[PDB]
Amino acid sequence: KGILGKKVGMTQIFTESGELIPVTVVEATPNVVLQVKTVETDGYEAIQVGYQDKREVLSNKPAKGHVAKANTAPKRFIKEFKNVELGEYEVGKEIKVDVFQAGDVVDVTGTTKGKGFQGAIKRHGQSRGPMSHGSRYHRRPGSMGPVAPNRVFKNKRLAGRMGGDRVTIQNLEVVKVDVERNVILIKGNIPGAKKSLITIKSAVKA
Amino acid sequence: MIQQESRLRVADNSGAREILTIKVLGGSGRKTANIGDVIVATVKQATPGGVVKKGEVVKAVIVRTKSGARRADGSYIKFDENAAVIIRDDKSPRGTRIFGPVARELRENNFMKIVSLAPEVL
Amino acid sequence: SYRKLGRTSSQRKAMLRDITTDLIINERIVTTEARAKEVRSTVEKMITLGKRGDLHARRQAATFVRNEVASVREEDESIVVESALQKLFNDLGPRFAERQGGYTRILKTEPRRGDAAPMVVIEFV
Amino acid sequence: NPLIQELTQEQLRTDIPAFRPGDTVRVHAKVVEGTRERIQLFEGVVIKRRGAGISETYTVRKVSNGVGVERTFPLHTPRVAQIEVVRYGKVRRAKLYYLRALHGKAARIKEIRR
Amino acid sequence: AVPARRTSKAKKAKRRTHYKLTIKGLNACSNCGEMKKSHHVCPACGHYDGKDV
RNA sequence: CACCUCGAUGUCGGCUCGUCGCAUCCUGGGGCUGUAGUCGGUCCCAAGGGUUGGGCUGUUCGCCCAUUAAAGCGGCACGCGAGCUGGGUUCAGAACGUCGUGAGACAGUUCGGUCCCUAUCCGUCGCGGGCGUUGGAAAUUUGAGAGGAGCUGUCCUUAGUACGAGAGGACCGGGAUGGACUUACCGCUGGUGUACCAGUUGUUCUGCCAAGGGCAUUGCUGGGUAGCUAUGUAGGGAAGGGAUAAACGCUGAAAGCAUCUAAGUGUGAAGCCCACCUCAAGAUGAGAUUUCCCAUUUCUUUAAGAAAGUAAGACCCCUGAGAGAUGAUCAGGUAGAUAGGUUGGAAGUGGAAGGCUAGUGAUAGUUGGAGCGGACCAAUACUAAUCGGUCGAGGACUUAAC
RNA sequence: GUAGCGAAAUUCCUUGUCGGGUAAGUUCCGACCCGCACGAAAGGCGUAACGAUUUGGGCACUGUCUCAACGAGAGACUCGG
RNA sequence: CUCGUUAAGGAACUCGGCAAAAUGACCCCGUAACUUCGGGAGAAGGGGUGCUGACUUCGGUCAGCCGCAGUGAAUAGGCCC
RNA sequence: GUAUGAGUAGCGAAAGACAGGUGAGAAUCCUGUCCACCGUAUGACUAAGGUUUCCUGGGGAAGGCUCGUCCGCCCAGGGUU
RNA sequence: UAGUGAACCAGUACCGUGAGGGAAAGGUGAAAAGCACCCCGGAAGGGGAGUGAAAUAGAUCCUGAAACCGUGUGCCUACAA
Ligand SMILES: [K+]
Ligand SMILES: [K+]
Ligand SMILES: [K+]
Ligand SMILES: [K+]
Ligand SMILES: [K+]
Ligand SMILES: [K+]
Ligand SMILES: [K+]
Ligand SMILES: [K+]
Ligand SMILES: [K+]
Ligand SMILES: [K+]
Ligand SMILES: [K+]
Ligand SMILES: [K+]
Ligand SMILES: [K+]
Ligand SMILES: [K+]
Ligand SMILES: [K+]
Ligand SMILES: [K+]
Ligand SMILES: [K+]
Ligand SMILES: [K+]
Ligand SMILES: [K+]
Ligand SMILES: [K+]
Ligand SMILES: [K+]
Ligand SMILES: [K+]
Ligand SMILES: [K+]
Ligand SMILES: [K+]
Ligand SMILES: [K+]
Ligand SMILES: [K+]
Ligand SMILES: [K+]
Ligand SMILES: [K+]
Ligand SMILES: [K+]
Ligand SMILES: [Mg+2]
Ligand SMILES: [Mg+2]
Ligand SMILES: [Mg+2]
Ligand SMILES: [Mg+2]
Ligand SMILES: [Mg+2]
Ligand SMILES: [Mg+2]
Ligand SMILES: [Mg+2]
Ligand SMILES: [Mg+2]
Ligand SMILES: [Mg+2]
Ligand SMILES: [Mg+2]
Ligand SMILES: [Mg+2]
Ligand SMILES: [Mg+2]
Ligand SMILES: [Mg+2]
Ligand SMILES: [Mg+2]
Ligand SMILES: [Mg+2]
Ligand SMILES: [Mg+2]
Ligand SMILES: [Mg+2]
Ligand SMILES: [Mg+2]
Ligand SMILES: [Mg+2]
Ligand SMILES: [Mg+2]
Ligand SMILES: [Mg+2]
Ligand SMILES: [Mg+2]
Ligand SMILES: [Mg+2]
Ligand SMILES: [Mg+2]
Ligand SMILES: [Mg+2]
Ligand SMILES: [Mg+2]
Ligand SMILES: [Mg+2]
Ligand SMILES: [Mg+2]
Ligand SMILES: [Mg+2]
Ligand SMILES: [Mg+2]
Ligand SMILES: [Mg+2]
Ligand SMILES: [Mg+2]
Ligand SMILES: [Mg+2]
Ligand SMILES: [Mg+2]
Ligand SMILES: [Mg+2]
Ligand SMILES: [Mg+2]
Ligand SMILES: [Mg+2]
Ligand SMILES: [Mg+2]
Ligand SMILES: [Mg+2]
Ligand SMILES: [Mg+2]
Ligand SMILES: [Mg+2]
Ligand SMILES: [Zn+2]
Repeated sequence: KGILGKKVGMTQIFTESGELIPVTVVEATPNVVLQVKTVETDGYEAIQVGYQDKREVLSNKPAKGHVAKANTAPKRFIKEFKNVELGEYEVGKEIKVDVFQAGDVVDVTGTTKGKGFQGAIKRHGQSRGPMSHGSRYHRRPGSMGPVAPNRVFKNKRLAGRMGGDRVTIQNLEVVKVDVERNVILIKGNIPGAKKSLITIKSAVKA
Repeated sequence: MIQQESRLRVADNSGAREILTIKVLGGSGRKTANIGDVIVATVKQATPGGVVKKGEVVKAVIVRTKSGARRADGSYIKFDENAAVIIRDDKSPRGTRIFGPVARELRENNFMKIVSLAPEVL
Repeated sequence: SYRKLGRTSSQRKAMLRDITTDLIINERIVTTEARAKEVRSTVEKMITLGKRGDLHARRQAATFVRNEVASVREEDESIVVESALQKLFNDLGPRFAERQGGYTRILKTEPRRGDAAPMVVIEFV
Repeated sequence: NPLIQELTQEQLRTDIPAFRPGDTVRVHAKVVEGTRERIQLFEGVVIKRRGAGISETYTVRKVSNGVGVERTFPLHTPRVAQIEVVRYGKVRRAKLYYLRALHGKAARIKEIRR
Repeated sequence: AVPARRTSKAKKAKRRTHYKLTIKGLNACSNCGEMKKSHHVCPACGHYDGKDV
């Protein structure tokens, strides 16, 4: 089981017993199965799913031709789902938030918000140097290694571009499903900026 | 958030007035202690006639903090000072009377005697 | 957000006030890209105050517009001087009474010689 | 944001009285010590109101046994049976943090009788 | 830190490979036909989008 | 010992950053035991992870205090000073004890004592351009390979059972909940929030009152939106296979017995390979699937020839942010909600101005939850994304089969 | 080698021993004296006031630190000289 | 690099509280050991500070009013053993 | 003499903005308005020192850390009773 | 780059308080016949047209090497240490 949606935002919800939990609102307009991949043709089993209808002027002739089989408008996002029952799906089929039930345990995949160019202290959570006592070492990345190699070992972590990484959060709880609004309320927080792509899958660990 | 060198008032009549945190028990690298945590402390200032006296190493439980606690219902409690109660090893308070309010979290931490003795539990 | 224009907060505020008053007076001025893209919002908000026209908007604008001479004319055999605030609340407001925002336009021109700074003309429509 | 508002409109409460910081309130807060459930009244002055919609929260401060205590509640928490405005106070600001420093007479708030 | 070795001509030219200018966005002015930067007022006739300014 | 370095290889300790060995501190597995149980002792396998906060001292070391499952030992120029410090050692000053007739001297002490360098190359962390991947493009993808993670406490139950005379007190098994670490995020608690709101002092200006502007660290002070944030919140190291280490075997001869081994066959660990997460076809071994365009013109030449209009498409340029040093990425360019403005809201602040009333007055009430309102929300083509331009295929050969 | 002082700007052994201070003090203060190697004008002992002197303790205060976060400006970054 | 703010803690940093923070103006009360009797001493520790009236012996006092805060900003000792 | 570093470091405390003029050419020159800075000075006089840098009219070779139509620069005249 | 330091306005310029120290810098052409005139340009500088035996002898002027820089391309080069 899987679906693609948009990170609408965050709020909080009161559950039965009065507990208050933070939830993330993720909207998922019904996704469409655009292509079925099989061992015979592609060598592996998976279903291609498209989401977020896209304006024709924003689409291309190749994209329109590709989505023609499913007979649907151009989709902004396309992703492949594995570990699904190929029998249950076929091109043109729709997938909605109702596929999940409240209390489901899911893996949520997103693209982390970007922080641009960041130093080692923030990027890797390394320790600063003393800020007084004559120290002239405040936010620097530490020694690069021993003398003997006459080089620097790989993985000597340094400053650079931070964020924008594919990150999966495992075992999040499906707080609520609103089929009317195509909304899923997921307990906790999820990676990605608002309006970014989010992928929900049935938790592999469970 | 109580850590080493943090000073706390004493909310009981055991004799001690102000204590200084020596250790935050419950872990090798634990840094901060909150309501319901037990700390090793030293008596820095003591009431002259009290049982507990200055310079003794004692165990105490935190009963209220400036940074208080969050409840499962989403509410919060905060106090205007950081106070603790000196306890024997079995959580029985050394003193006989408690001063000021106490947090309700001590109940699930099983400081029932302190909870009962407290003039008010919140 | 808003641009810093390479100035401190107070200096940027003063520069924006100066440029906005100059644009009110002259109705067409040449500046840089960023200066134009900030002055558009500032001057349009001043125009909104003028369109409102009440004393509250008058004083709110007065807090921003410079006390400069917008124009001088010979009338009733005497000289009449109109300040930037008076022009704002007498001409620009009534002029734009029917326009729903977007009172200014920016046209991109050649870059400056001394800097290659991208220059533009900002003017009331 | 409109979607969030629509989602949380259902759980928004409707029995909240009109109170602002500076008003003394009594909070019938449900409390459970096991199987038994009970109502404990926390009465004090409102020191802070913040947030919006379902996320709105308010803080009530009272001096009990000579020790200040502040409780923060979600405005729409179902665990609070009732909020009762005992009095209205004249305050000149939304956040009354300065009261934390004051004690006794200095902390008194004049009443307005709205 | 100083150059251990002088940079050779070939290496210098390689490094300068990307040290060059570009001229982009030039197209015929609709009014007079003289070339102009797109989205800019034509410096020759002063027109833009078919209007003198 | 004196082999490199005295036309200079920076010396103790500490900080940041680690990485590696196992002669293993804990955690994991096991044999023996002077192993009743709980604790242990010793030895074998095991380096996956972790292996602390202070007082003293320049210190290493060491003692001590308090914890922890544990508080390992070592190499890497006794790692790491073009990464930091400079307390000690080791200049010039001065002093004490001592030696010396003396200048002076003392691994004898004490107070004070300049730590320079704009990264060329390799190396490391990130981001682009070109070409290749053999017609040209738009997407989705397998995974050769690589990296990340790998820790553990306590309590309840089994059970006061097994064991033990008693005291005491389990293995295995099943649950709950933490510490440290770590991946994300701003709904909550808070921080910040220099073009948000309010109070206020001095002075100065708008001719004066009123109302405001300038400067005084944002003049100061009380709050605070978005964004960025931890101490705040959520999640993770879960189960599980394959082959193994030490160890234990089963069957079994050599060697009628015995024997775990020689053949044959199995159990067996935080260990190895998977399993979990991430990058990944420049993996030149350049992979795979779906979709789109179509075989054009001229000259040369049988040329895998050349250039010149193109198609699918891409870019230039322009409006921007959820992106960003710049490139890039992504959202849009009137086939339009991309941004500004406008309208309506929201957070936020806390009751605007001008009046009215009361008061001698400061001031209070009322008009009125008012006024103002950066980044937030929804509409609105009013302003600006116009007009245009550039690049971009016609698909080689051999041999199976058809 | 007297008075006085003494593990001291002098005590190597040495973190001497004891007490105070601290949860814990090789530093510090008080005391002892086997003064390696104090000692009376290269002065001995003490001393109010004074010291940008050296040393130890305490209150207040704080990012110094647990442990880092945000914001303003200059440089760094892009462009023209 | 210069500067502002910072939850909880408040020297746990460190060779060392280095740096930073805090005190800081005037008026009133009060002020220790020791002392060379001068000092210590601005010891320490506290209280007041705005605006409007009335009254003042002109320094005050009484009453009222406002704010979180009245040397409302800037410039002004940290203290003790 | 010419390279490399490299079109890199640096361009030496701080507020300018617009309109008009001049001109081959203007962020840099003139004018105007507003804004901002010093004001026991960044104001007004003088000694030393410098020695024409003073004024007027031209110039943009070189200098001015950019530009320059401008200058304490260059060219021509004048100026100290 | 020799030869006096000085073949040239040299003990000069410059440096130093002073004693003192102390440079660089020759060559058009036979003859200036030193490019009238035209074109671009504000000028500089160029292109013509001319002088000249020669102007790639045009005043930085005889010859004009090398370092260094640039233009065009016959061949090679984007799996290589
Ligand atoms: K040497
Ligand atoms: K054993
Ligand atoms: K290990
Ligand atoms: K230490
Ligand atoms: K090591
Ligand atoms: K160094
Ligand atoms: K090299
Ligand atoms: K804040
Ligand atoms: K004022
Ligand atoms: K001013
Ligand atoms: K490929
Ligand atoms: K009003
Ligand atoms: K409001
Ligand atoms: K002694
Ligand atoms: K001695
Ligand atoms: K002791
Ligand atoms: K002294
Ligand atoms: K001194
Ligand atoms: K700070
Ligand atoms: K610390
Ligand atoms: K020390
Ligand atoms: K004193
Ligand atoms: K007051
Ligand atoms: K003072
Ligand atoms: K050079
Ligand atoms: K160079
Ligand atoms: K001139
Ligand atoms: K010649
Ligand atoms: K060549
Ligand atoms: Mg640290
Ligand atoms: Mg090597
Ligand atoms: Mg200011
Ligand atoms: Mg103006
Ligand atoms: Mg509110
Ligand atoms: Mg020999
Ligand atoms: Mg050498
Ligand atoms: Mg071993
Ligand atoms: Mg200490
Ligand atoms: Mg070393
Ligand atoms: Mg080094
Ligand atoms: Mg002698
Ligand atoms: Mg000194
Ligand atoms: Mg938040
Ligand atoms: Mg928010
Ligand atoms: Mg006034
Ligand atoms: Mg929108
Ligand atoms: Mg001693
Ligand atoms: Mg002792
Ligand atoms: Mg002597
Ligand atoms: Mg003598
Ligand atoms: Mg003496
Ligand atoms: Mg440049
Ligand atoms: Mg703080
Ligand atoms: Mg605080
Ligand atoms: Mg310490
Ligand atoms: Mg330490
Ligand atoms: Mg200091
Ligand atoms: Mg003040
Ligand atoms: Mg460089
Ligand atoms: Mg300058
Ligand atoms: Mg001033
Ligand atoms: Mg002054
Ligand atoms: Mg002059
Ligand atoms: Mg002149
Ligand atoms: Mg110049
Ligand atoms: Mg000579
Ligand atoms: Mg020749
Ligand atoms: Mg020649
Ligand atoms: Mg290869
Ligand atoms: Mg090749
Ligand atoms: Zn034109």
